[PDB]
Amino acid sequence: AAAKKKYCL
Amino acid sequence: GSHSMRYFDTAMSRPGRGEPRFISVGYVDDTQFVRFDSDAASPREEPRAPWIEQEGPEYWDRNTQIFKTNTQTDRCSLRNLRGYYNQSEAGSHTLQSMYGCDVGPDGRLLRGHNQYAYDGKDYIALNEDLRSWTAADTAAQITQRKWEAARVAEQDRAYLEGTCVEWLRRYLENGKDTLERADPPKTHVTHHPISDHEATLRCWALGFYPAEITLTWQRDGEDQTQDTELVETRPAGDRTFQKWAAVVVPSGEEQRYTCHVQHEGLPKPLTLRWE
Amino acid sequence: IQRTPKIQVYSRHPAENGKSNFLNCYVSGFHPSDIEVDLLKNGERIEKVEHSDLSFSKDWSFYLLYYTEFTPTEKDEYACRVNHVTLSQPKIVKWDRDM
Repeated sequence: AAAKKKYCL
Repeated sequence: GSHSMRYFDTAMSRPGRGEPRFISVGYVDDTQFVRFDSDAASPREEPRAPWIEQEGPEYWDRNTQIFKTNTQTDRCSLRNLRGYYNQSEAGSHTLQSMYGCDVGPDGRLLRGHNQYAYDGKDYIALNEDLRSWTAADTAAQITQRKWEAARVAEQDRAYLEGTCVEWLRRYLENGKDTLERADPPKTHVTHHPISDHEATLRCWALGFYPAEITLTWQRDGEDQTQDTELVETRPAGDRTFQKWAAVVVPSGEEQRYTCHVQHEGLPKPLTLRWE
Repeated sequence: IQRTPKIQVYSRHPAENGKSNFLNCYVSGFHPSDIEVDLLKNGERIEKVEHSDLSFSKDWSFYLLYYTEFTPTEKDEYACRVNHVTLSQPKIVKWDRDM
C-alpha cells in the first residue's frame, strides 16, 4: 500500500 | 526533470477539546493529491487531484486503514513526547512529520526522507543512508534507542526505496499532462512614482508551475539583493504560483535596472526592463 | 517557541472591474497552526470562504490559502483579517491590486 506505516516516538 | 513525493503530517493535542487531531496531506512536487483528516465526519483517504481518482477501491481502503492507524500512532507519540520533556497535561503540542522520496528524470531514487519536529523544532531524522538516525536532544535519543531496538530504519528504508519510488513513478505516468508540464511565468514590469525623485519598479511573475523560480533586480549588471523587496512565492488557486520583486530607483535612472527571471518552463531566461 | 504569520492578499487573475475573479489571502510562516482568517468586503466578513488543507514548508512553518469568488469594482474595498497567538489584536491587510 502507498502510505507509510508510522512508528511511535 | 526530477520529482518528489512527500507526505506532510500534523498531529496536535488540545486538552479538554477531545483527542489530538491528525491530518496528513500527500504531494507530488507542488501538487497535492490526497488528504486524510481525523476530524472529518468519516475519516478517509480522499482524492485531491484528478489523476489519482482512477485508483480503485483497494487503494483507498488500504491507505485509509494505514492513516487511521497512523492517527493512533501519532497520539501515542504525543503522549510519550509530553513525558520526555516533563511537560504539563494542560498545554497543547504539535508533532509534524515529513517523509517520501526524490527521483531523477529516469525515475531512479535520488534520496529518501523521514523526519520529525516537535513544537516546531527538529526532533529526529532518518539519515541519507536510510540506516541511522540523527537525534536533536536527549529526548530524541530515547526515540532513537527505541527505533534502533525495533529495527525501524530497516522498515523505513524498504518503504522509501521500494513502495515510495514505485508509486511516484505511477503517479507521474498517470498525471503526465500536468505533473510533467512546466508552465512558464507571464511577466511584466510596473512603475509607480513614490515622490518627485524616486519611483518603484516591480517585476511580476504570474501563472507559473512548479513554484521554484528566481526573480532578481540588477542595477548596471550588479545584483541588488539588499535593496530588493521580494515577496514569498504564493499560490494562485489554479495550480499556478505568483511572485514579485521590487526596487526603489532614482527618478530618471529606470533604464539602468533589469529584472531577471529563471524558471524551467522558459525556453530561455528573461531580461526585462520598464517599457 | 512561536512564529507570526506573513500575510498576502491578492487576486487569482489580474484584476478587471466588473469581471469575476478569486480573492486570496495567503498566510504562511506561522507556528503553531491554529489561525483565524477572514476575508472582508467593505469591512464586512465574507461568508463563503474556503481554505486549503493544512500543510507546511520544509522549515516546519504552516501555510494556508483562504479564497472566495469576487467581482472587483472601482468602489469596493477588500481586505484580509488575521489573528494568531503571536498577535495582540487582529492584523488587517488591504487588497491592493498592484501587490
